[PDB]
Amino acid sequence: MDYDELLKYYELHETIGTGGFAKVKLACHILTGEMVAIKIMDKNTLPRIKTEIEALKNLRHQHICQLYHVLETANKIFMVLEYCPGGELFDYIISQDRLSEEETRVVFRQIVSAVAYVHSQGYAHRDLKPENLLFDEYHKLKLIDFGLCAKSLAYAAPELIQGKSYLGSEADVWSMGILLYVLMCGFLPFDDDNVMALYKKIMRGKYDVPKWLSPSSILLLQQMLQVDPKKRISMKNLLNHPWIMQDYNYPVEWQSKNPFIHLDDDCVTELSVHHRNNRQTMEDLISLWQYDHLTATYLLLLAKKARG
Ligand SMILES: CN1CCN(c2ccc(-n3cc(-c4ccncc4OCC4CCNCC4)cn3)cc2)CC1
Repeated sequence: MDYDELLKYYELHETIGTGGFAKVKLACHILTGEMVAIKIMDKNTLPRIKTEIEALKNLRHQHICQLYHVLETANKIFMVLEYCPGGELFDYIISQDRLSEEETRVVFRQIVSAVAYVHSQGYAHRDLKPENLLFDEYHKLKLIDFGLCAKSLAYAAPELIQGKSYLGSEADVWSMGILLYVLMCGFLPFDDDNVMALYKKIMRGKYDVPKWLSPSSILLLQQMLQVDPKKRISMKNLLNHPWIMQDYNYPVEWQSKNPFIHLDDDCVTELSVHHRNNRQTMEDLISLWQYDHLTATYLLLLAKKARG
């Protein structure tokens, strides 16, 4: 009976192809009709799951794939998440071969927005890579997989691989430098079929600079891809970096537009018809954010309203 509780709230669709600790099944939320993605972990096949749940309960942002609902049985943990049908950024880059500087900037400012917010909340992602960024129905990016977060070798900073002490924020800035390179080049700056030769290339920090990269793109890459973590650009300076500001003229908006405090009156009203609470009781219950079916219903109604 591992799916009994889940089936009270969701109608299951197909399992999508994945690789790792979890299966991902598509589904729709019965009450709202909204599509969701459900990450399913078999308990006896645990810390990584608990770290991701704790982080996502505390993080809420326009560029972070939203946690709606956590369910647990003796054999499984279910995480109901924001539906991102546009696929991985990794597959998008390959489909385009490489992105122009302009399209890279569109995508990269969204990554900076999410990561700056994560650091502002006291976390470091630690596994930034294009497989961990999914496009939603509005072609906007959503950061996933917070299982390795703190309070993949090709993207790992030299100090992280070496098992040396490090600051999660500096490791994230390095990984963002690798991401920036892959967006504009369509291939990794450090790559090798042999793990030891890749390890050597990362520690050396030397990479090819293709002819299509602009001088400003090259300079930003130099500021992020510094082997010495103390020489890496800070997240604060990345927000208004000249390359980042080119064609925008305003720093990256990293602050969350998705609140914990403010509730949407229309969604509280819609939700209330399914319950037997007075309005104050209903708002107080939603404000507890237990990530139960109530949390899921409220956030999915907010997603439904946002579509217009
Ligand atoms: C017909 N057409 C097919 C594609 N389809 C769709 C695919 C995926 C998703 N989706 C997945 C997540 C998700 C969230 C958090 N952590 C991991 C996740 O997925 C990991 C997979 C691993 C393999 N590569 C894709 C991403 C959120 N939405 C939503 C919709 C829409 C309908």
